[PDB]
Amino acid sequence: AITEVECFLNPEMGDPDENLRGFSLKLSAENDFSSDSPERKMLPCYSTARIPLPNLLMWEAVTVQTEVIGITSMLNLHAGSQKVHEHGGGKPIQGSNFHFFAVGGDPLEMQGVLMNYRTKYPDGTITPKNPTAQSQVMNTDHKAYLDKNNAYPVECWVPDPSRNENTRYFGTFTGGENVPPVLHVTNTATTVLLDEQGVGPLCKADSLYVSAADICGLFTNSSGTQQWRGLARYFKIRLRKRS
Amino acid sequence: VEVLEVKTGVDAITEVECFLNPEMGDPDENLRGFSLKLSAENDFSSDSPERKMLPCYSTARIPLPNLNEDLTCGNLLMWEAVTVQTEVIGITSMLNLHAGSQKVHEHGGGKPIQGSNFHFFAVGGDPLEMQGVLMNYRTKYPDGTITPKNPTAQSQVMNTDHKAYLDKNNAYPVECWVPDPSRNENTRYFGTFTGGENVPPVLHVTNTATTVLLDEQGVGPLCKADSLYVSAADICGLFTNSSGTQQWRGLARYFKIRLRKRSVKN
Amino acid sequence: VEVLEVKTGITEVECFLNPEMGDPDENLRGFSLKLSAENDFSSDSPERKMLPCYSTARIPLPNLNEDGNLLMWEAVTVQTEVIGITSMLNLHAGSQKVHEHGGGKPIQGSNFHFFAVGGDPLEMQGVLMNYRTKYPDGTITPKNPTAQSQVMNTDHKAYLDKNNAYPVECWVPDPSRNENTRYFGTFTGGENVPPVLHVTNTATTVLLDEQGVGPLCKADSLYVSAADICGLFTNSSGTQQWRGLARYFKIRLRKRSVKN
Amino acid sequence: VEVLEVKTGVDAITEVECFLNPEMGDPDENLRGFSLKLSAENDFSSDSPERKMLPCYSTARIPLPNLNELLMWEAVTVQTEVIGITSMLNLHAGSQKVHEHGGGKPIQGSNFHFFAVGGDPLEMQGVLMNYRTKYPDGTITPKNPTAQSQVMNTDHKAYLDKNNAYPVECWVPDPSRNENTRYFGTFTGGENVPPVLHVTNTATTVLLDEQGVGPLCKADSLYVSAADICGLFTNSSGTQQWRGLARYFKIRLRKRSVKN
Amino acid sequence: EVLEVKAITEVECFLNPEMGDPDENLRGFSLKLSAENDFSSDSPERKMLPCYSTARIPLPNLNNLLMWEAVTVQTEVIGITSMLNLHAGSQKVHEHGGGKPIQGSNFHFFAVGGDPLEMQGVLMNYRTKYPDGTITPKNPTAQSQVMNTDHKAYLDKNNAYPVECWVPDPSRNENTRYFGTFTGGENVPPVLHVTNTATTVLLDEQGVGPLCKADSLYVSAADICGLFTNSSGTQQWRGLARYFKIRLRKRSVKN
Ligand SMILES: CC(=O)N[C@H]1[C@H]([C@H](O)[C@H](O)CO)O[C@@](OC[C@H]2O[C@@H](O[C@H]3[C@H](O)[C@@H](O)[C@H](O)O[C@@H]3CO)[C@H](O)[C@@H](O)[C@H]2O)(C(=O)O)C[C@@H]1O
Ligand SMILES: CC(=O)N[C@H]1[C@H]([C@H](O)[C@H](O)CO)O[C@@](O)(C(=O)O)C[C@@H]1O
Ligand SMILES: CC(=O)N[C@H]1[C@H]([C@H](O)[C@H](O)CO)O[C@@](O)(C(=O)O)C[C@@H]1O
Repeated sequence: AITEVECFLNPEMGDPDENLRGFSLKLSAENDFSSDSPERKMLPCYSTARIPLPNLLMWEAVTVQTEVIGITSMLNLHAGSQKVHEHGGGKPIQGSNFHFFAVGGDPLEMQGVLMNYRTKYPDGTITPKNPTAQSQVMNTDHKAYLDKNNAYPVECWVPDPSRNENTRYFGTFTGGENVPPVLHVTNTATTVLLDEQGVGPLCKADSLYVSAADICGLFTNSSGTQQWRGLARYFKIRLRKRS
Repeated sequence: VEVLEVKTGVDAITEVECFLNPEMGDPDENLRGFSLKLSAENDFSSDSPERKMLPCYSTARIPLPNLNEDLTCGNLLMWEAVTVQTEVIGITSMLNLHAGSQKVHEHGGGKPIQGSNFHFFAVGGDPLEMQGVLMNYRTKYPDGTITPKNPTAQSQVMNTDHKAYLDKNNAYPVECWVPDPSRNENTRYFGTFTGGENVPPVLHVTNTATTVLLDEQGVGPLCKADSLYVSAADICGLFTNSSGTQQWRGLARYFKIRLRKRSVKN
Repeated sequence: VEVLEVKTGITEVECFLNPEMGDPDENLRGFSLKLSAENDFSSDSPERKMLPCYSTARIPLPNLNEDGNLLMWEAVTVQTEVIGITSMLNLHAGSQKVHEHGGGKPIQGSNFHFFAVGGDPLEMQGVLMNYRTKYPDGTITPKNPTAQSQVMNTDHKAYLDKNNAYPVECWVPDPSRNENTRYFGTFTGGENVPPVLHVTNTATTVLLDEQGVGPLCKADSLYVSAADICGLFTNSSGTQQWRGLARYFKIRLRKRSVKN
Repeated sequence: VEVLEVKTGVDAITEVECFLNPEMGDPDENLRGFSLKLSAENDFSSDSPERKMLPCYSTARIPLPNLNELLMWEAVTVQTEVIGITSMLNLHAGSQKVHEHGGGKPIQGSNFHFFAVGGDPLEMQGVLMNYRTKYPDGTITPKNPTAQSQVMNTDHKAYLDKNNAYPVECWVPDPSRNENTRYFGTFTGGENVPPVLHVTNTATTVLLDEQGVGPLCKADSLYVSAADICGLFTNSSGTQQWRGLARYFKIRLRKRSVKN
Repeated sequence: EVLEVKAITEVECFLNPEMGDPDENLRGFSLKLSAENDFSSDSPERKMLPCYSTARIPLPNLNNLLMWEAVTVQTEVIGITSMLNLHAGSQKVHEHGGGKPIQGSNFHFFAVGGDPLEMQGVLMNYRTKYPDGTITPKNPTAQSQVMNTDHKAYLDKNNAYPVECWVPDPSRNENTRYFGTFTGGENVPPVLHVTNTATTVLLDEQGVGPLCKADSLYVSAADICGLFTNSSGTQQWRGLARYFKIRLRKRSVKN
């Protein structure tokens, strides 16, 4: 018939200690391209989960409702953030952000692209193998499945528009020092996942795949150090049985 | 609050109007609509915000006329919310640049209200259901607030323990709580957060705009126990005092909700 | 009144409504007095010429009757735009240079663009930044304000019944009234907000409600109201003045039958 | 004046194309498409802008295939875009470095993008920042302006009947006239406003009014008007000049029967 | 003379950006920008000038003739998340802060047609002396700073036509569809969307797509994302590759 699955997917911003869940390690700056060795806890990664479905005929994903969870937490301007001026409140989270989700019946297919092909990525990350200068533009060698939570750095990977026949994905990147976060919540908004032929993602092995990245911006500490802040994403997916 | 019978009968329409005041903190009797001045740079390990500094969600339960003559029959009637017209009241008050605000430069006018803002409303037949999320799980929240109980590091992302009903006016801090998209089957909610030091407030008014509250099946919120719930948060931005201190500024929200009678089984 | 059918077998009225920014001298029409800053809430006594006010005009219409069914003028559509937006491309006159050897500073900052069309004067609700503000002679402002006047105080009800008298900072259109008026406004606040203004003669606003009924000129009068604060002009001295522009209205009306 | 049916058949449809060059002031033989460097901080009582500092409206009359005297050419659609937007990616020539060792400063700041298509010259209304501005020989500006010229003065009516003569800062399209023209403009003011310009050959603006009637070409003439001030160019010295670009028009016309 | 639709093929392509590539390690970047060259002595180096990207995709030789007709395109910019690397090379925003994001003037442009993209030349400075290896407006005058109808070119060579010299020509391109947005300014934030759910229809008002004249499909792009600011304060253009997926069908025509 029809079934609904829901999930809250936690962000994977780096979590530099047991208290700073949802933040990255402070950002380094001005590393030469030839000596760029980022620490694991400084690198936000894609979130993903496989949701098992009742077995029989295949589950077909028809609609998704999704939103970013805890957007009002950024109205805490009393904790940790640099004052905007003498006697002023804390600096809001602002700057470069990326909001991305995907729903599919297979893992999200990703293409690798690097700012700096010579970056030395740390143990525990999965990044483009044997990168060249061409890895800074399009290098068709860099193909991956988003098949591990907290492993694929957001800065290394994008959804692959040449694949993903069985996934729908949506993402917006906004770059800049002072970019304001703009986030909407409503339980009245639905994305239809049906393609031009009226067919949604088909859950291959009774598995539904949800993927996210919600880098909200940079938190500026009193010291001037900066950390990424991320938030969880909710998914509610309606499925129907197809032959 | 005005509950008006626009039409009687089977095709009965009722319109409920109300002005929900903001709950920005009100640090003294003269600064209604404003918070206490903001502190800054508290370590996560010693973050003890004062009550009057924390904007809270506004909410009211509006009782409706009882529809069920005899409680012992196959079909009962319930009020169904079909549309809402809503706007923020007093947006032009921010054109007062002569009172209290820091000059933008030598010989200049006062600094406009600007910076992080949040505009939110909900209409439902049950209390708004909220999920807790914290900037800093170690924040020590003051007496008179209701905040996530026994928070952990997971409370900075998603901790499913932090479930609450917006069941008290001027108590749930906006920074601790969001509407819960996993619940609220019987509420419609809408909110926009815009963060940043210099974000301009952008506010529209018109008596020509209506939000339809009907779901995919053409059913609006159904008023359980003859109760309509309105909720709001309208943090317009930060007011900068001549000293350089900053206070949140909030404004009241108007609601006009059109309801009709729906028959349901017992 | 009970509304019947549209009479078949249309007229258009137009008006240019001047802004009321304060007009501090005979040469500065369209500007306010220089803005004061940092007045304590307890001693805030703004000068009349510093306070932009709502603009309004009544357009008289011919009565349609002689004697069960009467005729009334019904407003169906309005075309409206702000007049003189290109005047802000004058960066040579009076404005502070943006830097050494540069052109003048554009008008920018907080702006408010508002219009209403109705068959009754616009109904307004009072809200104050500072309830203790002492408003000057010649203004009409909320009577006996309290701290609650900084949020919603239902005592503060007015008719926009005088041109150049109701300060924009004290009054908003009242969404709890205005049964017989349509209003539209946008406030954009901030030091450096860029003005964004569109002109086109191809845009029409429909004034018909859900039942297909426009404002009814019950007393053979049509009411137009405006506020168009474009932003702040920064003088070479560093002083700032509000700048306002006129608004054009073209309203299409038809005859509507109503029950006596 | 009375509009009847669209006439079809062979040669009942025509398309005209044209490029309108911008008229930014052209301060010397090499600086076509730029203004003279901007002055700043002139007192309102002593504001004497040089001709070459004042961008003006562009306009042209396009003759159409002669029809006799009744059929008229009716403008149905226009495709239009600004030409040469990528020229602003030259940050090596003339522009002030953004900081030590940086590239040149992009063109940015106040901009105005405007076009009109009609069967009569564009009708304009005059509005001035400063009524006391002394406009130079070779410009056509509001005649005998008063303080009221800073808001709405109904005396200031003109036809856009001369290319490179009507300063953009003095004139706007008149919404009270232009029955037989369709115009569209956006003003964006501010020091740091980014230019945002779109190109595509797939986008069409429909010129038909509510009754399905386009501009009707009196005397087999089509009128195109433009102003495309893209922003300010900042020289290494800090001096600023307006930069303008040409506008392309492709207009589709059909034959319409009317009566006299 | 276009007759009935007669079946379907799909071509896909990744078009690399041509930002200047100042050395073998800085593929996708330009040479550092010069500033404040007088209009009378403006001699930009080749590797400082982003150029239009283009490729001709040969299609099966179908020959009343049949021609391949382009019906839809799906396109997006590839690698937008690479700009979240604020640890490599970029100037700190302040003491102890992270690197400065890529920002400033950007241009995002694509075209699909059955002929080479037709371009019109327009120059900031007609006196610019363009370097060997570029194709720029021939015999420019002051009118070349506004509209000079002499400056007509085909985008017929990859990495040769500087973006700053050329725009798509709206007076031609009968057999091409093009789309571009320019956003100018020092601190403009890049805003880029990805989704595999967006399709652009290439059919004109008569329901006819670009017709592949000599069994050739033409894709063109420019995706200048903004300026990268080095620790030193020097700036370089950053560009990204563009993906195309084009659906074609067979169309009967007279001849
Ligand atoms: C892009 C550009 O040309 N920039 C120059 C700029 C402009 O020419 C003017 O501002 C336009 O009004 O002029 C700057 O120098 C100002 C002097 O210009 C002299 O003209 C020169 C011009 O500068 C040279 O580029 C050109 O080769 O020769 C012209 C004639 O000798 C005027 O004669 C003089 O009165 C000044 O106004 C400036 O900084 O504004 C120089 C810019 O490089
Ligand atoms: C009346 C008003 O609007 N602002 C006043 C504030 C607020 O009352 C408090 O900040 C509330 O916490 O207090 C001051 O001491 C300050 O912070 O500079 C003086 C200032 O005039
Ligand atoms: C990303 C990168 O490695 N950039 C380097 C650049 C570029 O190689 C050139 O600017 C190309 O023209 O050169 C520098 O000397 C500089 O400009 O400060 C050092 C800098 O680290």
